[PDB]
Amino acid sequence: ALANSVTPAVSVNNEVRTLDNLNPDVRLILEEITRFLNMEKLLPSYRHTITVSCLRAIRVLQKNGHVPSDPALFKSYAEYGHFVDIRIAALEAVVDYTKVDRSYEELQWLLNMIQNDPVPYVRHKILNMLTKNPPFTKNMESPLCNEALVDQLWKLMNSGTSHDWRLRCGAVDLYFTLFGLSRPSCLP
Amino acid sequence: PHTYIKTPTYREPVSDYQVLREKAASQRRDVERALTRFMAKTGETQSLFKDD
Repeated sequence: ALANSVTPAVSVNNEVRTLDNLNPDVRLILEEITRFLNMEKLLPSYRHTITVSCLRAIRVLQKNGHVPSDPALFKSYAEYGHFVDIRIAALEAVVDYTKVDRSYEELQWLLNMIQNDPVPYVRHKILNMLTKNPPFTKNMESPLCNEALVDQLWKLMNSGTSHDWRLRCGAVDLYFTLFGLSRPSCLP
Repeated sequence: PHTYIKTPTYREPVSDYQVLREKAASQRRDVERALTRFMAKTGETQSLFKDD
């Protein structure tokens, strides 16, 4: 409910979002989610439901112009040793970031995590979230439409996902969502 | 009665549900804020803002 109340901020001349030019409304929300996340670090919930809700709310505040658009927090919560709900919430935030900020290195981070993660459910979920919220569609001109990305995703369909039968269908779905049924257009 | 009356008095008791809810709420919020700031200062820390 605190995350639902966040309206987009009135940035002037692309002013850098710092602590002093914060909204007086959002400072209370940010204090509350900081208190909740820190108290979850000491007294945890049943399935880290407050971690998932606070990561989702930090991504809501980053989607508007309130918190700086930095994926390092979600990249630290998406490591292997965390609970799987925290991991998929953080990876959902990283997928949303690499859709909005057109990040090349975050997409390479996600594709590397698809290739070598210990939990295969997390790999399937990353392919699923990158299909649902794709970094670009076939209609879009994007900077992330290289021949290098077409070769990486074709290598991920062909080899690489040969051991799961669910990662390979997810890679086929991702290639269909990104490049369509015909020849990838962004190619010689 | 004053020259001789010696009837004891007590302190004013605050039996009000509103101010008791406010006191317990604010004391819980303050102790959890103090605890989380102490634990974030004496360990590894992250920040939503640059150098915060």
